[PDB]
Amino acid sequence: MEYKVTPPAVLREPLVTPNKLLMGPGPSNAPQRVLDAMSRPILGHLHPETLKIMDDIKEGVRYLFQTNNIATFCLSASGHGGMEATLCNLLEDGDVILIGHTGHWGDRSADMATRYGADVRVVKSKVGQSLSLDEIRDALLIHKPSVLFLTQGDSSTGVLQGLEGVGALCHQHNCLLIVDTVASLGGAPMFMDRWEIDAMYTGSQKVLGAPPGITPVSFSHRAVERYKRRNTKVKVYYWDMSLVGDYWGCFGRPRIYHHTISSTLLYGLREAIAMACEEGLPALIARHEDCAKRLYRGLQDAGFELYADPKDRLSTVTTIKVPQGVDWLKAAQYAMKTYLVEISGGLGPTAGQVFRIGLMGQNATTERVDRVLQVFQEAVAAVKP
Amino acid sequence: MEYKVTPPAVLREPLVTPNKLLMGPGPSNAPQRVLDAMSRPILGHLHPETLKIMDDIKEGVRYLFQTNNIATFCLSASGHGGMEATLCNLLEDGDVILIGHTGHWGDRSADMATRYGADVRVVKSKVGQSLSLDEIRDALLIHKPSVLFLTQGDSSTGVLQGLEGVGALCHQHNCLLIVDTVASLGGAPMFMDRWEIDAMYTGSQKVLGAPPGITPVSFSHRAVERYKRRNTKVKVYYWDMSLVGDYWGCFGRPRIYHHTISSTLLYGLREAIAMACEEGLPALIARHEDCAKRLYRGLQDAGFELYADPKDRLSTVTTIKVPQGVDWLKAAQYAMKTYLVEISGGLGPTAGQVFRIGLMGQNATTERVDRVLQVFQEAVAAVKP
Repeated sequence: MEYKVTPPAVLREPLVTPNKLLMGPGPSNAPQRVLDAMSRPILGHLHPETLKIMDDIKEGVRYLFQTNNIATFCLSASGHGGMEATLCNLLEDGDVILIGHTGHWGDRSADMATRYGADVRVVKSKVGQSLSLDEIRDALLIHKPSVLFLTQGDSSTGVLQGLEGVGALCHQHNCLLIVDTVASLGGAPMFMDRWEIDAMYTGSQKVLGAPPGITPVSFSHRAVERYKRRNTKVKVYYWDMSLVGDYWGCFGRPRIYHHTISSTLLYGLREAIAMACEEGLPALIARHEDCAKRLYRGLQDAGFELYADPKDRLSTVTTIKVPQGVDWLKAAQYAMKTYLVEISGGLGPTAGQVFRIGLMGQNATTERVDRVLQVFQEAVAAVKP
Repeated sequence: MEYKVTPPAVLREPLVTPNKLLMGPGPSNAPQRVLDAMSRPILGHLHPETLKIMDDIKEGVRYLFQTNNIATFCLSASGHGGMEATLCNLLEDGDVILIGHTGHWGDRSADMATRYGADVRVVKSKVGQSLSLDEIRDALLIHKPSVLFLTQGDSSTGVLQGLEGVGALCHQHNCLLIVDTVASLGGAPMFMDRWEIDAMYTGSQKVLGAPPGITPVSFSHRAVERYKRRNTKVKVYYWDMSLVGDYWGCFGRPRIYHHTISSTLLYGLREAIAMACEEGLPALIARHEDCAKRLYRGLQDAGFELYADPKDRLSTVTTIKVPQGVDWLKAAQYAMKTYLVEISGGLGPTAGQVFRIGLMGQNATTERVDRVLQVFQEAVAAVKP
């Protein structure tokens, strides 16, 4: 019996995972409590104890999102999967969607919407700015979409998009409002129901500090009604709102087999969410806002120039212009080799033009602000002509 | 300023995760080494230490699969994600796909294929049997598909589908062969390249005993060529072979950002794959076959009746007919309440018809076989007249 491929020598070496200060825009450092929880034994996907953990997670995301939506659950996918499922469920071929573009995430949602067969329209912000309510209204009137997509915290540009009045306006025009809060939840106000948002998701690895790979989502009654009026099945079984909602106990129905949830990731997320709910939103958001303000002061004292408009800044991700003369990638490598601290470059329209420093979860403390300020400064000084 | 939803009391309680013997068809009990590795700190999704782990995983999957395919990687999704991606990438609207149905997985693959816009044909095995080559050949001739989908180990019926000569036959007729090995890999022979299989995936949580949620996949040169002649983009960015392949270092292009992989699931999977590679395929699969043989002798001696034809049995999942007068659910509950041991009912077409005992990874040992034999018999005797 002949085996042309042999057992890899590489796998006889130990697994190596250096412990780093992750001060890029994500993932953030997991609290030790969430790491310890991910050593717990595996559970069956339909076991009562798993379902209880899932039930507890739902309450926690409703608190974090500030929603009472019955269709609140998590997707067994990284944060992109929230963008996929939201678009996949709420679009049919030819539907017109308006993308509010405030950075990379406008490009990515436009791409997915087009892959799903929608008629994609885009309104773009001014550079380093959010979209105004006027700009949103004007584009809505022009395009008459059935879905408007906005990113609350665009992590490529470090920009926080204001949301008040936008859901109400959409609903004057038979439009659903989808909002990405992956980078913004916990670091800026969010009230899903109050702001009349129809679909929303965040990530597990940003402010929460859970492992990447499971993503909380919620759909309003209006979004559920849209799903119910579809003429065809959603294109992906794996994302189908009704089926994963049933698995997560949301609607009238028996819990059945949809897929095997990762109980490991459930454990870390549940613990991450319990930590956040224990701090509470007012203190959690104020802590990130206050660390950002400390960072701005340190950066601006040192002669650095910030990318985003001062009125439009996202506390969790700070974009900073790469100074004339500096190789951003060399600066990044210097900080990592010398200190095991991560500083990042840009994303999409800001690739090569900015650094991005994340202040998220475990990392949004005055001590870690000071540490990243110190090492960012040295790394740039070390590579500058 | 007003929080209508209050921090949940439920999340103030300890997280509880009982340590059970998972002798259902998955997940299986994780080795302590995999649980330990999942407390390791998170890493950046594009850090060299993360890419190294991915590179090492690729080598281990090529070993396990027996393939040299360059397009080998893992999807950030549970096992259904392998089915989704394999179908998403290799099908365009109207493509004829033939599903070889040997149980539930035939229904699920037909469902996804139809959702993706394909023209779906089905050829169904005899009850509790695999498809014969002649049955496959006849169906190929009737339908002239461009893809054939088989499930090597159908865990709903406990049936192992024979694959020798089928990829060769498909290729004589201008057809790709996709194979699900989620339940069979490590428990039955598999030689991806030797058997001329064009796309294949397995699960992390079955024989491997990693956490659920990341799924090894591979695509042959012919599959890659099919992808390249598409005239439409694949519907889901999250599953796009060429983009996840680039993130995984497969095609000679720069690694870029596609999505944040889960560090935690990489660590558990890496370690589970290293362990399986250490044991080696000959010994791994013989161990699962020998344990199944012991289980069969124990079951039949006790007067139980096996569901799958004796020539078509899958070692890792044994379907046993529910005896007349036994409430299978009640029996399952008795075993869990008294011993914290999981035994399962059926799935799709075998629902209400069978118990399923999984012998996978850590649980394919003579000791655990003896344990499940003992608890199963006791559970059944407890609820029977």
